[PDB]
Amino acid sequence: VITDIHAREVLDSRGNPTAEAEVYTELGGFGRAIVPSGASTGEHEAVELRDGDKSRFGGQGVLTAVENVNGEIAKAVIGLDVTDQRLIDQTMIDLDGTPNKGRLGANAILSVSLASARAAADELGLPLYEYLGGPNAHVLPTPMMNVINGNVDIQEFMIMPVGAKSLHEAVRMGAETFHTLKGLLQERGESTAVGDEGGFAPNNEEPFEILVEAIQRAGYKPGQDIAIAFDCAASEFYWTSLIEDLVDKYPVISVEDPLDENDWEGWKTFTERLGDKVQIVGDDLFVTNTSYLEKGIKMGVANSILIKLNQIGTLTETFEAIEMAKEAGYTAVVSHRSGETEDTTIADLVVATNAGQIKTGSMSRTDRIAKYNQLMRIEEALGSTAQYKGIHSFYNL
Amino acid sequence: VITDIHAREVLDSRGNPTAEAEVYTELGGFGRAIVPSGASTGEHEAVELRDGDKSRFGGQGVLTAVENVNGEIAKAVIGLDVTDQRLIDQTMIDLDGTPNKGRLGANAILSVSLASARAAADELGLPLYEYLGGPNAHVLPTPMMNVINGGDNNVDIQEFMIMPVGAKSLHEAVRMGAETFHTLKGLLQERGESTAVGDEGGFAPNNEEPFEILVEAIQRAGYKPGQDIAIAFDCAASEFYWTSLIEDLVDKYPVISVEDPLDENDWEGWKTFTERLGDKVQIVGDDLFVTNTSYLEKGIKMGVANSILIKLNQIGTLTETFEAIEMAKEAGYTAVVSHRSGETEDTTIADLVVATNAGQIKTGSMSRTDRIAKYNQLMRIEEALGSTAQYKGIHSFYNL
Ligand SMILES: [Cl-]
Ligand SMILES: [Mg+2]
Ligand SMILES: [Mg+2]
Repeated sequence: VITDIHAREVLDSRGNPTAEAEVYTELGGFGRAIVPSGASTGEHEAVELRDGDKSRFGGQGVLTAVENVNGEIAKAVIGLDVTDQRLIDQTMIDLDGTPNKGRLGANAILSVSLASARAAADELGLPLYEYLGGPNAHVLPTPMMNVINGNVDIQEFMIMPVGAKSLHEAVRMGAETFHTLKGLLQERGESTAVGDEGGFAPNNEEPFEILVEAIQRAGYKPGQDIAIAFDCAASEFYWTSLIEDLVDKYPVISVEDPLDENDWEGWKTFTERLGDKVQIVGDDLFVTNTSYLEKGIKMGVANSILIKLNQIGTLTETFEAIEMAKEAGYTAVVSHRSGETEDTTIADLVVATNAGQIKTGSMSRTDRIAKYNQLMRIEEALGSTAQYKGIHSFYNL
Repeated sequence: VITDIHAREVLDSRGNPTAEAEVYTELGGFGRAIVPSGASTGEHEAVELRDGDKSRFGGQGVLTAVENVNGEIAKAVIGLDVTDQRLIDQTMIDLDGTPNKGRLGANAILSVSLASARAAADELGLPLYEYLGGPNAHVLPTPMMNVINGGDNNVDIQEFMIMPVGAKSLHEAVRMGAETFHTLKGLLQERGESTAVGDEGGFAPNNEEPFEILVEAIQRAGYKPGQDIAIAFDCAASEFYWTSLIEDLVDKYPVISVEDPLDENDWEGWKTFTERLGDKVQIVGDDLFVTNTSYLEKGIKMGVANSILIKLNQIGTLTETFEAIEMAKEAGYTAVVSHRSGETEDTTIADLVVATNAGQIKTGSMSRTDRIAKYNQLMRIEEALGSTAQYKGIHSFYNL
């Protein structure tokens, strides 16, 4: 039984306010969770509640969402069993009463949702991934790391160690390649300062050449050892054949949001042509919402979904999106937001669900690195029972 | 009693390997600590042990330091009482047998040192700052925030910092800093400058200019330069090795602190610098003192500097770090608890700085979780303290 719930305002990796919640149980269980925040939010994402007080953080305060936790949510949830995740989440969903969590705030709700799962794992004496996924939680994710950013139209250029035999090796290959890329950029007189996700933004096809060169320089085989993924996020500058040229030219394994978030017909066309060649990920298209994913499955749109906890607002609804995707033969790529925190929940979440892929940033900034560190702790704990799939994560192909 | 000790190789904020250690106790206490790593390491720092296997992380692995913990250190420390910090640290110091901890590695030793203190706090049911400092741990630090850099441009000085000396709480200090940081960001955006960040979360656009830019950002954020937000800077002069020049910057701008303005081995130069400027500015020894009581003692006797930058991994143990802090205080010197440019998700320095009531912290700009995690922990600590908390701001500077 949950005995107390407390929220506070802390800062994310961009120095912007976000919500942190703590849950206490009768047995002495403790869980603390922090909610990340996007900058390129899709228009159909769950409501992130901001104060709009221009005298605090330019109106980016989350004191209201925090008070919604400390008041209404605390009253509604205290007394529930900490292990009753679905009841806890549905209770908050009903309490809000709006489809997009706009009354209480998705950031208020998710903070409690995650802190509850953590408190439950704590009081059971289980690591988070074991509690969330059960005895067969064992698959470590093949990570796509955002090393080059976009001047440039495409938003994220990623390396993905599909040839690694463990997560540890995947992390080392990524780090070595990142630092090779860093040296490469330094030669060409580019800045080695980093964007929000830890990657570089030097001054659409050029980054593909740069990635291949960096991979080769680090002593790895492009395609076999390290492949390329990218997120167009085309909603920000709103063609299929240009994408397909890139795909056939370069060792690309995944492409995300290659078309606008509301262009359902164009997506279906895209998927028909390229669905056999590459992973096609919907991000702004699906917004971690089962109602949107269901539509795409019926239309044969995409073959993958980017899973973002705060796009939907509860751990339960996130489980439901991941499982719906799996049953449709879609991969579920568990994802960070561009505004991250010291919270590492997504690492445990992706192993718990055996999703097989993660998108949690480049090889710099602790807001990304902490996730990779946790994944390594998880792999160590799993020992011989662990599994890293690499290219075999792509059951959608 | 400590029953188990385990170490592993994890990654820092630059994507470089570092040591993480865990300590388990008989009562079921648990502690986990991670060791930071510097880029501009002073030559007299304790030894950071690296593998040198160029087939792994370009030779930056720390598997040896990790194995040193899992083997030798674990055998020497397991069975010791977890609350016996001084004995635990001395046991490791003697076990290594070398003055610079070059045999086992300072990174191996510090990882266990800090994890022990955490495991002790955990089994006692105490927050870390409470365990480390006792019932009068209550002072939140005035933070100096590295928002502009110069350590690839025409600027020789390494860190350009804002410091909310006019805030009434740490929460306010953090907000003032973040608002100013974001004001600064828009300003660089206006001038066609990049908004990408360096290792510590500050901007690196393309010596006087950063001071003028900082003053402008402070003003645009709606704060008063000097009274509300002052300027501090770290030249790190050693990395590129004058008093009247420095005194021009100090007299021209609302500067409250300057760090390593001279070379790490120029004690005579430092002495005359302090003679000139010691009355109107904080003078911080970083590479000069390397968190080492032997170096600080020499500085104190010669009348060199009036402040020391406190870095745990510069000396290798929590105990020796406590000793540097107390020696500094007793000499009328301030102790600025500090991060390294290579940080982790570990937030020990936040609890350490409150535990010792040091009054100042240097833990980075207002971006990157490697910095922000510390500011978050300080806010958690301030909320916990409640009415018993104290933020000193400009009054942290008892050396002036
Ligand atoms: Cl920086
Ligand atoms: Mg996207
Ligand atoms: Mg320094």
